[PDB]
Amino acid sequence: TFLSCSQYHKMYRTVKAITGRQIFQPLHALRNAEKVLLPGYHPFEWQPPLKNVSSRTDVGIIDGLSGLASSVDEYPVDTIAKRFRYDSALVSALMDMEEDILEGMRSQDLDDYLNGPFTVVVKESCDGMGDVSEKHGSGPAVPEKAVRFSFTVMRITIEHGSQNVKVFEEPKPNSELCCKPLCLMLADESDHETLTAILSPLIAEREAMKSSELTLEMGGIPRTFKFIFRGTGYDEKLVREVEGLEASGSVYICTLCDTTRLEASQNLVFHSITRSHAENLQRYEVWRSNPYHESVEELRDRVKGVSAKPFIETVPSIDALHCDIGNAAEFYKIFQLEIGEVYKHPNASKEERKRWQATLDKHLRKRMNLKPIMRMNG
Amino acid sequence: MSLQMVTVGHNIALIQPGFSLMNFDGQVFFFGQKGWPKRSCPTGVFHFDIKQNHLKLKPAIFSKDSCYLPPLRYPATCSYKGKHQYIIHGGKTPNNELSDKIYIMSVACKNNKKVTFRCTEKDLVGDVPEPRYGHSIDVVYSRGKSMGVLFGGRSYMPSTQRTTEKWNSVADCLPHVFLIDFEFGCATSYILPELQDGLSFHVSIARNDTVYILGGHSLASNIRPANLYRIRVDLPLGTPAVNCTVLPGGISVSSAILTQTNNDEFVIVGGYQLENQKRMVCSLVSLGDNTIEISEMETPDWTSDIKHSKIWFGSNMGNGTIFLGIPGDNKQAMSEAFYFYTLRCS
Ligand SMILES: [Ca+2]
Ligand SMILES: [Zn+2]
Repeated sequence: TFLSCSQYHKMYRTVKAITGRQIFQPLHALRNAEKVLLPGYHPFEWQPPLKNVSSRTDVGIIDGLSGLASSVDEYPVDTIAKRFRYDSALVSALMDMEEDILEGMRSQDLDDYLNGPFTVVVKESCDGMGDVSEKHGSGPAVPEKAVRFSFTVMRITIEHGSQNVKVFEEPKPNSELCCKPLCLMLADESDHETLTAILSPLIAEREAMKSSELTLEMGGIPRTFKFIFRGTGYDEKLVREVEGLEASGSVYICTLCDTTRLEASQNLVFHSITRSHAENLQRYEVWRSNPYHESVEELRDRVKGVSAKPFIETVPSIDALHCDIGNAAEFYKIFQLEIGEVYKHPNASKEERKRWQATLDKHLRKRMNLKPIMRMNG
Repeated sequence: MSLQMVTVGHNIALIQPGFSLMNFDGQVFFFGQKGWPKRSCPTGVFHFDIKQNHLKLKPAIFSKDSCYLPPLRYPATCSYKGKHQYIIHGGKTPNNELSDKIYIMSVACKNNKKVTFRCTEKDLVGDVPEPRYGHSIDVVYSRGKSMGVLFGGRSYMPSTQRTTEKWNSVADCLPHVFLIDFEFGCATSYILPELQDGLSFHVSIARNDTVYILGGHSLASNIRPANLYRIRVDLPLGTPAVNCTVLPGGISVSSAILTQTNNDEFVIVGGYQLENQKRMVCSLVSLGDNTIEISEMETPDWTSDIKHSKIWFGSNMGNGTIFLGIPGDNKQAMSEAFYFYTLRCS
């Protein structure tokens, strides 16, 4: 309910004074029950122990900068960043839904006291959300951005007997109440150096915990977890940048296949997916090394437009929100085009166009009452 | 002592602390841009000329056989004058890794002021130095041959003590001295008893058979010792021999900028004295055939910005010319990214 820590105190003391018996707990007893849900409260052990990852079990909110030496003699870095670890966050994310996975185990006709090799499916996402500041001093022209790296649990599955069963599935995945934050920072989403400097430890932990098992008591008896990480919640610009392709204005378009727009526009629909992450990496390698002693203009074509070192293993797939918005604005422009009937008389100038837009917007506001907007919303 | 203000072209946002300025036969080039090489310029290296205080960072092109190299942000560069070429080592790639290759770069063709570089990836064999940054490399002649002396700087923790709670922490490297043979790129380590602390961001001069190492930040103790060291070297028929000496007349500065004002005489400019005390006074280093000294010169005039800013950076241009940058306040009417100045001595 977005209350404060003093307004709540107001409510608490007034209720307790009016009706004698207390109905809301004090603040200290609220914090003591807060601790049992934040990450880094429970024992858990890896098998085998994760290389490069510490063994402690009492790490809370770690400084995101990862002990980055920042002295004037070195690169000037000023952003702020906070994070959890990755295991200490997955542990808590599982142990809060303990009851909701046990209930599924019951409903699916399974002996509750089971400790099979559970497998979690975790969707990873990231998207800059700039313009977060405020002109508290009433002085304008001062922007700032931010970045949040967050994940989600989406399916918990055990292999009972001959096949697997969906012990848990997510009701409404892409909503705002079932995606858990993992780190956040104040840096422009394109400040590549700072971005990598902050997001490298997360990928370190993520690649570490991909060939191990987590043993952890789950409602009494101990159980064993293993994970799968699919990184999908990346818009177009991020997946274009961090995976190491030329920017969106390239002749190369599809983040999944290697075709130029002047070629997909002709071979309409017969493609596949042929741009993985390891292929991307070895292709950047053959770029950097240039073993064939060939010029740039054909080397770029040989390496299908890779010019940087990708540092995040991300699976490729179309986004939904931005795809629908793009299609919408797309055929809105085709409407505005069909006002001028340019198919009959082509090549009009950029004043007939503004007139067409004004006529369309006014007619729509008169007929369907669709308000005028510059930045289209879903 | 001729400070001069400078204005810049449109793509000012390719200037980042820790670039490199390679001076090829009068022409000068800028290397180590910010962010990976955009599609406007696939090589990330520019012809960097300046007329009437307006500079035009133009794209450069490579050869048919060069090794397209990432933009390093704090490498070790030296002027291998044996044709004229440049040696680059290590540095810190955009994705915050650390390289460990040698990059030998020269000009394959410059016709009608249309340059064309070529660079090669020379690899070290033997007791190779670990990948690190901020270190220094110099080339030195003796008995008609030459060798590259390398003094290490700082680097990441070794590949065992990497933990993701201090994953981006750095420590100095063991103060060895690495002798590198460029004819075959072979590496030989050497231990010397006169040097104790690990040194970073120091200044390395090469008097044709003897290298002088001055200044430097000692991370192991967060102090900047005034210990200047002379290093004599000789390569006999077999394995070479190295010797160190300590001489008086020290100075305490870190991340200083060197240039050659006169033959056998250099000037050194403001790096940093303390982490809160910048360096406003410059020092003339009087080299010599066998002895050297360091005096304080007439503090070339600054402005409100430089004397008021918190940091600075830059490098030399080669012909007795320094390029410096300044952050520039942001709590104003949306000031530019950086401001700039050019220092001359004539
Ligand atoms: Ca976005
Ligand atoms: Zn496609």
